[PDB]
Amino acid sequence: HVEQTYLMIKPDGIQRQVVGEIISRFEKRGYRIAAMKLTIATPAILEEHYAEHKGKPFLPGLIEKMTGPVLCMVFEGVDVIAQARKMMGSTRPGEAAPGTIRADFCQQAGRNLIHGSDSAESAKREISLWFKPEEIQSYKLALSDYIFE
Amino acid sequence: HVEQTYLMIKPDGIQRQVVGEIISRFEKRGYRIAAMKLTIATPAILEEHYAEHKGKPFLPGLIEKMTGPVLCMVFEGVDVIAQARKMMGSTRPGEAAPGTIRADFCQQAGRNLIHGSDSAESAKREISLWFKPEEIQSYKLALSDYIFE
Amino acid sequence: HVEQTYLMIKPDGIQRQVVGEIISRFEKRGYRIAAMKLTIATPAILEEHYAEHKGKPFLPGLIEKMTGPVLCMVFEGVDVIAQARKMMGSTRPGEAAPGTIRADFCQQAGRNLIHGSDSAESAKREISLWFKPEEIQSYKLALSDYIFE
Ligand SMILES: Nc1ccn([C@@H]2O[C@H](COP(=O)(O)OP(=O)(O)OP(=O)(O)O)[C@@H](O)[C@H]2O)c(=O)n1
Ligand SMILES: Nc1ccn([C@@H]2O[C@H](COP(=O)(O)OP(=O)(O)O)[C@@H](O)[C@H]2O)c(=O)n1
Ligand SMILES: [Mg+2]
Ligand SMILES: [Mg+2]
Repeated sequence: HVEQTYLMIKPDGIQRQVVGEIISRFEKRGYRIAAMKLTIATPAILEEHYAEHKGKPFLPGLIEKMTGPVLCMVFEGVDVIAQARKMMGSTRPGEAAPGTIRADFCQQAGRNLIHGSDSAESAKREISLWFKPEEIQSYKLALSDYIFE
Repeated sequence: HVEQTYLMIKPDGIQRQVVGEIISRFEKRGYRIAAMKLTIATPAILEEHYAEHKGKPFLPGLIEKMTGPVLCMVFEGVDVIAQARKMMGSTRPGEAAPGTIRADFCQQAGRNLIHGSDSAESAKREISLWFKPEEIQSYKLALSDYIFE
Repeated sequence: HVEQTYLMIKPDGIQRQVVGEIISRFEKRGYRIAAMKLTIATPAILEEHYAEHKGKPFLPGLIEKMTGPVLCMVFEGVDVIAQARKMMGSTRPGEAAPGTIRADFCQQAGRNLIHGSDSAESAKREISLWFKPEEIQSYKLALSDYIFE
């Protein structure tokens, strides 16, 4: 039984030119790319993405940091919502475990490279916000017999 | 004092073509390759390898998954039995620490890439099962003065 | 607010020819190279570097192991003194977390590849011991807007 999570490379990931390295970390576990699109995030869409934080003092600067090119992605795998969170590491890179993306690449929470859904409910909401259903692709990985038990 | 451990790349490591990457992780610590052999594991040898699991319900499916090409290896180093276990990570890749082999490459326990001896006694037994003494090679690493205190 | 830490690649890092790999790990987080110098450490400077172990029985052998080529470095970043220590891992490689330099490269404390300052006071002292002020270079990373919040 597999699930799907929303992962988004933030403008710092694009500008630091580590997009390929990020994708490779998820491919390495046999996670399937179900969707992928480069766009430029805008305030209206970011207000919806960060709807839980409406009105909080840090939101305007957060939206400013996130207004830029992003790579929208959907990855599929066993327990991938929780596992992708573990792979990204703590929101604050200084607290993230060695071997995680944020510990290996970043310094501060406001520039922490990547977003991933924090729950099944958020994954559904975020995939619906950033992708059209046309953009989610169904296919099977040829190495499935050696990835899944 | 160094010791020797038995490490075996399972059929998923062969088929996903990550043999070299696995070997590089152990070489990176200055662990010495003392033996190495590609073979195809068969039910009779796997029954002996997994003798501790005799009679258990999951053993038939385990033998099925393991029937395939494997790379038998012996690595030598300080505390290498316990250290190789640490580097492999938890049996369940989803529970394994970031930076370990199973966390970095895998999703499920039944396809977790690699076996390693879990004790001095099992290392002795496993090395003897898969290798004849004439297959174990003794030489000294040229960088020993910079690896060992 | 950034700080500076003293990091030194020990003779084993030079001789095992992993200098570039070590530097890349710190560059990967957006830490700035503020100083760098290859030298051959002398007992005189090492006795001051290790002044805290004066009178201990292991000090003569520690100085012996360190009398050799070293790469002196200063890196700058947010919380970089503590973060660089986390990236290095525990003094004993066997106790270090996977994904740290010592766990990924080393076996024993006496050959643990790299030194890093352990506190603000020790960083200030160590930078002054190994570098003249004219050797510390001030410049801004072009990617600063995408590294710092
Ligand atoms: N409930 C179980 C028990 C075992 N296994 C499989 O059987 C192997 C051996 O189980 P065990 O010896 O308990 O785990 P490890 O020591 O991690 O395995 P290995 O000896 O292969 O390193 C596991 O690695 C896993 O592939 C499984 O899929 N489900
Ligand atoms: N018990 C010890 C303590 C230190 N050492 C060595 O001496 C160095 C300095 O010791 P330390 O306690 O200040 O540890 P670090 O801060 O260097 O990690 C270590 O990095 C090791 O090379 C050792 O080999 N055994
Ligand atoms: Mg076992
Ligand atoms: Mg110290």
